[PDB]
Amino acid sequence: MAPLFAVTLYEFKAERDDELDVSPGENLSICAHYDYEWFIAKPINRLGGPGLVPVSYVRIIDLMDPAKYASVDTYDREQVMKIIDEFKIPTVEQWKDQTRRYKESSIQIGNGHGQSQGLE
Amino acid sequence: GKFIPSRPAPKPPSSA
Repeated sequence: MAPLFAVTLYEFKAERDDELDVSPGENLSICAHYDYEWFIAKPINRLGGPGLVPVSYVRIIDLMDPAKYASVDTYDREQVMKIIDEFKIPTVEQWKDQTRRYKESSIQIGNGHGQSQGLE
Repeated sequence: GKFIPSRPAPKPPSSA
């Protein structure tokens, strides 16, 4: 799938080590979903680690067209479903296995460099 | 994985 991004619309404070506090108006990076109820969003601004945030506390959008999926109803299991299905977003389990196997020793490419923007 | 959200799915701010 493509590097989709989600934006928090409500302040969701973490509860356990498997949860990450978020605020309304923040930028999070989606990694996977869970039964179309929970979404795996990570911090983009600050630096800490991946957590867990419900779809009812986030808004699926696109860095290319954030105004396209800005009207969508994440709450509606139907809408969120078509989105996750269309974009072909991986699930939590799939994400865990992917990262686990990806971290292991295998073929890869050293070439490649990425960085974060910075203005004002 | 440590990412098993077995918790319930919360609803949006509305009068159900």
